[PDB]
Amino acid sequence: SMKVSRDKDGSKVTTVVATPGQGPDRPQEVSYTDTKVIGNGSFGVVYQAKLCDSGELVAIKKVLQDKRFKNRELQIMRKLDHCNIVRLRYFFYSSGEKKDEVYLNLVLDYVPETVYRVARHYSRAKQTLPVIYVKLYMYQLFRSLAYIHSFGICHRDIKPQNLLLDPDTAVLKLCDFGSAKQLVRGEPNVSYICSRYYRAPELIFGATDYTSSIDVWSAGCVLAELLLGQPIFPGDSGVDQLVEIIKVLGTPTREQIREMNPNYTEFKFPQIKAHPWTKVFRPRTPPEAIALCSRLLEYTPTARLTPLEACAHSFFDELRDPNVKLPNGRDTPALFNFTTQELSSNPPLATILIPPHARIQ
Amino acid sequence: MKVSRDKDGSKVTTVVATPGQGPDRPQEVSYTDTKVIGNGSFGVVYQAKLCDSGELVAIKKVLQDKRFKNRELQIMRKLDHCNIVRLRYFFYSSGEKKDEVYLNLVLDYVPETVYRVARHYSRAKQTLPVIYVKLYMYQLFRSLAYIHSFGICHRDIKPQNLLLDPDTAVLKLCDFGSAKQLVRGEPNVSYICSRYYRAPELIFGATDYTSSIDVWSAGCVLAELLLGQPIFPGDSGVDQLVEIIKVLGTPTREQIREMNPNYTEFKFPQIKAHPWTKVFRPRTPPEAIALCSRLLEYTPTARLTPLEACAHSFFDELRDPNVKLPNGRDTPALFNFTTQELSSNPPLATILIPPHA
Ligand SMILES: O=C(NCCCCN1CCN(c2cccc(Cl)c2Cl)CC1)n1c(=O)[nH]c2ccc(-c3cccnc3)cc21
Ligand SMILES: O=C(NCCCCN1CCN(c2cccc(Cl)c2Cl)CC1)n1c(=O)[nH]c2ccc(-c3cccnc3)cc21
Repeated sequence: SMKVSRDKDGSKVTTVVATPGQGPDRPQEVSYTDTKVIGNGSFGVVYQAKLCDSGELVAIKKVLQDKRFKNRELQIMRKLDHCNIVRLRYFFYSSGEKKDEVYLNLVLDYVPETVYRVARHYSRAKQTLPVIYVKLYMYQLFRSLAYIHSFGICHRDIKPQNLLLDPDTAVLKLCDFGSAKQLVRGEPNVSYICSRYYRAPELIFGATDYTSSIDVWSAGCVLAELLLGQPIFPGDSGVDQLVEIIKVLGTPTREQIREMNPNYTEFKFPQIKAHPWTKVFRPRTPPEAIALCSRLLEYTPTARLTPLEACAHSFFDELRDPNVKLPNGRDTPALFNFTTQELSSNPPLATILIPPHARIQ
Repeated sequence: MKVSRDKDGSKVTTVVATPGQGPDRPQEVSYTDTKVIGNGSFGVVYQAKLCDSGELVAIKKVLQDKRFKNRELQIMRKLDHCNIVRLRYFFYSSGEKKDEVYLNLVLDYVPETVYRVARHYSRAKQTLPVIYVKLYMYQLFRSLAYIHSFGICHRDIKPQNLLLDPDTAVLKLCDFGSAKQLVRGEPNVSYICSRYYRAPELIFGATDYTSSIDVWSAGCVLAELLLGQPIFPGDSGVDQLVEIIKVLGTPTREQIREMNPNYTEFKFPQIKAHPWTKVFRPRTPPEAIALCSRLLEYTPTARLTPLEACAHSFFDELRDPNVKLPNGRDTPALFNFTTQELSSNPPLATILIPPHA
């Protein structure tokens, strides 16, 4: 149930009773106004709303609630709490008119800009994002990936559209968990998740025994795109993307084929040697960034870096410099305030992750 | 290849090329005015003018694997159809050092494609006249009925692969880099076919699919020409399935077993079947809506064969003896069927070939 009303200046206000996203189930009286639609598609409509009291802007994801099972995104969103993940403030159920169908509303943090929109503005002006921002956005994504992977939850849809950016604070928050799912060894999963360009080779080969490493490949496809100004593995068909992968990574050996999809889909590829990774990017592309891309874009899924090992890479050493700042003057966002839940994949990696200056009493 | 010029400063290339059809008899062919008309993945496709007849030709220059012969070349030499681009000659050449051998496919030049025309009416916010939808869909179905008679599946039907001669209204199928003979028992890769036009069994990851995936891709083109935009869009396979469930409704458990028998272990929301007539514009012809409902079916076997599509009531205006092109010309070749074409259903010749043929 929701109560529609107006203010005393004629502005219209919706008042619902929602459950906090985290903490005890103590229902709340939330009132929002200025409801604009900010894009839809497949799952439903995502609105933007202004809270009546604090004046904060928020997003509302309105999807149709299956009366069978509870919504999977809601259950994963309620388990998460990370600074680089969009926060679920409240959630409530409602309807439209009749339909006799139940809609689930997800009240989440509003973030003005996305990685996809930032990378385009630079691409449309024939320019590249400053590397300091490439380091910051990739590191924060790798931090969020290490957090959800510690729960076995794979995002299964890492694309620049799903990475939100506050341009003032350079804070990146991973969003859209409608494709996320806990991956248990031995259980099969669908091979048609993840958007194009950023699908892992084992996903193109239709494997159902993939791990959380498919997020690492998609993250490497984001880093390579921000460095190249365009997608590194483009293509309309799965055949088209695999050609561009062999163009850079080289022809996968029969062992690398077995490690991706052991089914061996029975296809013979053209033999092309390994494109020297340095020749792929611009001249002044940092060498450590080229090294990180090759360590993330590997055929063998087990050979790719874990999200925690990616954060400790030498490419992010500048973000650990104690004098590092944003170009606009402010400090960097929280980068070293990990949790024990976060280091659980490799606690000894904290020696590199938290740098000498962050351990000062 | 012997590069040379003329006497007016034009530059002329002369190679020794084997005709695609007929017997192997390398010819001394010469062409000029070579321009790049697109590339991506396979290689660059050029355009040139034959030095004799002045005929425009398209040259597909891919790289040749020294192991196996090119599958696209062996398929090109077997095909000869009025609605398929013709491989006139083919020859090998290099490019600097590399030590790598390229294969050049001299194909017919056709100025327009279905994509460039359909993208354009949509930009002007107008729909393609149904007469051109009938002419283009029928010629595509005739080409699929031909290649399916040899068991060859195109596996990449999209408007960008449907060439168009705007004067003669002739449609020609091109790009067979994903073509392959589908034999029962042997599996096939599931990552062929472009987005928007992939069959449902392809997105589920099936390897036991048939040539009916071309019929689904054909149905996705017909619905696009009636709507003015892709009917099943989406950046992911999950997003494409949703747009399919919105239209076709939730597939039953028997339909899932016929698509991908593996059952990829997913639960989908239960949405009722969107009435097909409420998907298109109001004045959309009913026989076009009925034809779409018989092409975009979940179970691959329940989709119309490319021959049974040519006999549909939607194409009845094409068999009227007084039909003409909007520009005044006559309709191109539509009824000169061969025994190879009608092998999938010979009794369909009573409907396919009208009295005045
Ligand atoms: O996008 C946000 N801010 C950008 C300002 C509006 C301009 N955008 C342009 C880009 N666009 C977009 C991008 C990709 C897919 C889709 Cl379907 C859309 Cl519509 C969103 C609107 N979000 C925000 O501030 N909190 C959020 C919480 C959840 C989601 C989300 C995103 C995707 C799926 N599910 C939930 C998004 C936001
Ligand atoms: O394309 C043809 N004519 C249209 C020319 C101009 C019309 N537009 C011009 C621009 N173009 C374009 C733009 C960007 C990229 C690409 Cl790739 C393209 Cl095509 C779209 C059409 N072809 C023709 O006449 N005989 C052929 C034989 C084989 C093939 C072929 C093509 C690809 C793969 N395999 C076979 C193509 C033709």
